Amino acid sequence: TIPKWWKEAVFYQVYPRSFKDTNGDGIGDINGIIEKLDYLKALGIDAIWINPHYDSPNTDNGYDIRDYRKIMKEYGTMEDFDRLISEMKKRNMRLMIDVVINHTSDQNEWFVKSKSSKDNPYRGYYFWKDAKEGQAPNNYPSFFGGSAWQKDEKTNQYYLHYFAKQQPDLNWDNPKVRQDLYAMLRFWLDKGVSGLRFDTVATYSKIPDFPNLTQQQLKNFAAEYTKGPNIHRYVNEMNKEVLSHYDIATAGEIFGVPLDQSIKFFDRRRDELNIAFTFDLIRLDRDSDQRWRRKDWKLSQFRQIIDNVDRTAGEYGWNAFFLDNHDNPRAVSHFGDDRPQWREPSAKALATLTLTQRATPFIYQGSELGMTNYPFKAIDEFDDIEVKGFWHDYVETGKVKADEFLQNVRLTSRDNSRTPFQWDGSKNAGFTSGKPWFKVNPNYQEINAVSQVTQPDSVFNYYRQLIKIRHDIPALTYGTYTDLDPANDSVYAYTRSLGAEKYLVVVNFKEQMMRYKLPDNLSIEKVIIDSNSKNVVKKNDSLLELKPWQSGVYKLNQ
Ligand SMILES: OC[C@H]1NC[C@H](O)[C@@H](O)[C@@H]1O
Repeated sequence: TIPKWWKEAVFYQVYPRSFKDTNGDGIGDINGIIEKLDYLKALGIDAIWINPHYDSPNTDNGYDIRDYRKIMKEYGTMEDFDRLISEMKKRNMRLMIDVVINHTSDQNEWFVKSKSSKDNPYRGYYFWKDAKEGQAPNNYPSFFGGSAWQKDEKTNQYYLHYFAKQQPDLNWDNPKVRQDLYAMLRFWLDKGVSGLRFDTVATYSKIPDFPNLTQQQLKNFAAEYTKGPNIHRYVNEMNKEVLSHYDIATAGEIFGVPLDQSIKFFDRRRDELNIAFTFDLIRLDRDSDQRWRRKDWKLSQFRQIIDNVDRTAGEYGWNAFFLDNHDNPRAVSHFGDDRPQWREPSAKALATLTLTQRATPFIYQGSELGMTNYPFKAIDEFDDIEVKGFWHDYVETGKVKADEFLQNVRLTSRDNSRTPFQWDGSKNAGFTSGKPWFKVNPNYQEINAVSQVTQPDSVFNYYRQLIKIRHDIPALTYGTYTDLDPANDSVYAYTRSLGAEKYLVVVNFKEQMMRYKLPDNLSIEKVIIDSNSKNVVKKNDSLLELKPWQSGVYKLNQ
């Protein structure tokens, strides 16, 4: 166990575009983040991870980068960015930025040159291939719909894009590409950035000769794209030439990587990355083939995945833990119950388990308020290119009826987490003086930061209390994680232990009162915190009477 600031820190993720607008154009910006640092400090946040802040045409809201060395026009200036770093440092907060180097915008200078001719010096910065029998090079599908190969009539070849056609993949097999990327990383790291979150880090290495995927592989192509023969060689080379020269925290977004293989990216002995962003938990109820469709899940599955993720990190790796983010539905809607009667208690319950995992917790903007999914009705209400791609592939082809599709994407769309942050009860929830780029959830009159910061029993203040408790108790960061019963579908209970310091965490996932007798002669010394409960717990109790959605943290005897 090696203590590190990034294992003990409580991170907060800010999606700039939807956090706080300060110029009235309806788009959140860097000055807006700066304006709200005192709010985040009050919450108790130690580090902020911001989504892409670089010059971009926004086909994928920042993840299609046109110029890596320029600030996104809508977000502000380089001076604004340096000020954010300064203002955060003054508050002992650290900044983590998003590194998107699997692909660039098709407007990026490198691609503009690459596509201009087969002999351009930059041709090999991307993947260009001839048609196979007048068709795409192979059957690779794109995550955002259709083929991962886009035809360019000028040079009579197709280029590879795992994501949007406007996101051509960089050729990491070209040493010149790697060297230019490392130089770019240094440009940002030398500005004082404390962390890097690597976007789709496991797909940098492409499969030699691009052979077709089998019928089976097509059902989970994401996993096939993480099987490049040089991925670890490249991540480790990046560590040796760049990462190891700074005291930074690096997170790896390893979507598609089988859990068993994830440790190769985060085992500290391997000199690759630091913090694992696994997706086994957050996608537990998602179809792996029709990635927009959801299915029913049970608490036993949820906790069994957590146990597997914990065991996989083991002694040498380290995990992040989050229940939502900008690519997934809101935590309270997904894992809790967002109906008016249960939103606040279930949100507090999820906050309790989040802040007490043996992992670095990441709180997504607005979930500290209990923000919920957005009430989408028609397909034209979505901004997300991913849902549009699924719509084209599944509904426009007649494979799935529009109503069944909408029933599912209302619950799974990334856009559920991209509606503007709900600051107060004023027009557009105080997010902007103009017209928001994406509509504000009508529930902002009931759910907003101003209403909650001064109410001691608010969701915001429950997160604040839990963050302080985590900061105060080492066992809640480093303690061994033990699930008391992986097969229990009603009461989630586990202990966090560091020597003689042992804590119990309990969450009643059912909307009925539950009695829960502790196992193995465990008994309670004292309550640390609890939520949605008026029941009295006393010294030596070994049985808890749990109200619906009740959660709590207890110090155990011995
Ligand atoms: O860059 C492609 C994809 N990578 C993962 C990011 O979280 C998501 O927002 C983005 O669209």
